[PDB]
Amino acid sequence: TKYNKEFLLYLAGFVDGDGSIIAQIKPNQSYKFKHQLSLTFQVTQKTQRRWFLDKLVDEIGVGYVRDRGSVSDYILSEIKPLHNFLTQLQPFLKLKQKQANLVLKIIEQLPSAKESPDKFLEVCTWVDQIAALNDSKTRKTTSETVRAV
Amino acid sequence: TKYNKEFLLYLAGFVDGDGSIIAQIKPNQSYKFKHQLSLTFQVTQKTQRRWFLDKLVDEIGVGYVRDRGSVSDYILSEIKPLHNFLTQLQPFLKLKQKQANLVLKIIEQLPSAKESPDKFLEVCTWVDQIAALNDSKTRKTTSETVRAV
DNA sequence: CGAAACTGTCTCGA
DNA sequence: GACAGTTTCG
DNA sequence: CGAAACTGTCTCGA
DNA sequence: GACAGTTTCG
Ligand SMILES: [Ca+2]
Ligand SMILES: [Ca+2]
Ligand SMILES: [Ca+2]
Repeated sequence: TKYNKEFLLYLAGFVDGDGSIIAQIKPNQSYKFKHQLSLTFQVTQKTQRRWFLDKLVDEIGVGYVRDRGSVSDYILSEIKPLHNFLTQLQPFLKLKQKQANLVLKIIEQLPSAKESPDKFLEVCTWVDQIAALNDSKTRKTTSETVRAV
Repeated sequence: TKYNKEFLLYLAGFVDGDGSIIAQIKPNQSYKFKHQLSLTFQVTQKTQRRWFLDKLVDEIGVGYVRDRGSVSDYILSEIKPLHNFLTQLQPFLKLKQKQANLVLKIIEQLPSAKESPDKFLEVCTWVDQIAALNDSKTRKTTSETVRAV
């Protein structure tokens, strides 16, 4: 699905302000290298304005709204739809464009990263770069912690 | 000056996210009715990203960046430039469009409001409406304060 | 006096 | 805003 | 095992 | 984010 340009321009601005482009390395035993690579695009907002987030679900056509008390979040983690959405939002981002590029880069190498432990490690390096660009304050698992395999 | 539409669309999203459209009644004895009507359009951002706010100064062509430690703000209070700017931005706002329109209405009434204590009081009630629309939490001076006066 | 800059800060809403 | 830790399903 | 949902929370950056 | 209070200066 191809999004409206004016919608993407406005959303890019809103994302640069209240959105988050997240890449995580989740320790999980059921996964090959004992870790799951997780990529998330989200937009946070006061629950009293949940209608704005619900609107994103309709406009983007995928994802959902999570409720966490007085705050809610629009969340999109499905890989294929994420790649399609971010590819279209990337040209308009100003503060988080680098993060969007790294996420797209990661997505495009996910298949081949699920083979070589070295390849996976490299991709985890890209995840570190995203965290370094965001205002990260509580990160634990890094490519270093993953190197313990 | 006429701003570029694609810039206005992105900025409208950024503002709805991290900006603020503010109207205030400031008690000050050097003024006619003992209060100054103050209007402000601002965009807040971590000082590390001050370059983004500086760019806004260059783009908008007026206003300035204030520094308050780890946080900084783009600030536009000059009335004429503010009216011109909000007039062009308001069509693209989704969360703060009402506040922008009330500010525009206030500006247009300023000359006239500087005459009738009753008219100045009315304009002050429009200030109250803007505050009600914002996520106001520390407000003190309202139209009621002004009328006691 | 009045337009606008300068400075400070509560309470979240990211 | 930006994570963390855990569970569900084909 | 991998994709994706579900649920909680630190520390600000608005 | 959204105010409050102070000071400058034409
Ligand atoms: Ca922000
Ligand atoms: Ca924000
Ligand atoms: Ca916001």
